[PDB]
Amino acid sequence: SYSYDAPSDFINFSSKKKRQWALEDFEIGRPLGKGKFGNVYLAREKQSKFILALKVLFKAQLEKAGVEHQLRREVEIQSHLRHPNILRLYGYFHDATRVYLILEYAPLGTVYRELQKLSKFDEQRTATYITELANALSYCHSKRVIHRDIKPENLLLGSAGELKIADFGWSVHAPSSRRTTLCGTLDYLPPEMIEGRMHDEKVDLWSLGVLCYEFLVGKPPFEANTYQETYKRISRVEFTFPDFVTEGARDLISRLLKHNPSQRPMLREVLEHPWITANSSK
Ligand SMILES: Nc1ncnc2c1ncn2[C@@H]1O[C@H](COP(=O)(O)OP(=O)(O)NP(=O)(O)O)[C@@H](O)[C@H]1O
Ligand SMILES: [Cl-]
Ligand SMILES: [Cl-]
Ligand SMILES: [Mg+2]
Repeated sequence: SYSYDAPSDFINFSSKKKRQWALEDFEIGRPLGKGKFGNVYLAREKQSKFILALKVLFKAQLEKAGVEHQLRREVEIQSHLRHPNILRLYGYFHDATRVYLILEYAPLGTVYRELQKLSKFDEQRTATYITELANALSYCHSKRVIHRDIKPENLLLGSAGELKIADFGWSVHAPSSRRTTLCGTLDYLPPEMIEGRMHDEKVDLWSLGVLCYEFLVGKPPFEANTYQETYKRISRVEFTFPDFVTEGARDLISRLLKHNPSQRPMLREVLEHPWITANSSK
């Protein structure tokens, strides 16, 4: 069933067909990280010496959890996207045991690692990330695609330090049929998923507000000691700002963290926000 609506043809990374991708086309390097069902390796295409990232998923693990359909959604959606702030999925291929994803290589790693080293981000670095993320989110929503898994671990950094969305393992194409699945990461779950209501593209707006908070504070706003307490604080929208948070950021985060999904602003309003337009570098 590993036949996706996504490229699997060999790509000549030196110009501008018939042969398909194969593991013999790539030199493998150190692993960039471990995933849900397999590591992600730094790789190099042999003919062009082009550096990219190879995400390996073992077919045996995906069937124990029954996530073959979400992998189909991940590969088919991401491979048809073209945006500077979105990680490229050049193609895929598979053998008897594994499924391979030929991903764009982000040289500067994850935003998550930059946040661990700097503890918290300044306002300019935050506003620029939010602008780059909202731009890529607006491109996704223009194709009726909801990411539904916005978190620092899924935000990578390109050559110029620009932000690029990664990991579409929970994304979905919802043109009008609005979805129902409880999915994502705990601290970034929107209220409509915890309370069992049907959600739309406004869940990326909520996770954007949670992300802007953690960028400035260093901890997500609804962080708790258990899943039990985190569920309540997200449902109540129970969070407070430290004193060093400015009124401009205090306004944007509060606008994005509305319990009512319809009251959360549009991505254009986030891009035109006074706090953004004042501190964003892009
Ligand atoms: N193109 C890339 N460049 C550099 N590192 C990457 C790249 N793709 C993935 N990684 C690394 O792999 C990690 C995530 O891999 P992935 O297989 O998507 O995990 P996951 O199972 O989807 N869940 P999560 O690890 O939380 O994102 C990132 O945090 C990076 O450390
Ligand atoms: Cl800065
Ligand atoms: Cl506490
Ligand atoms: Mg994934």
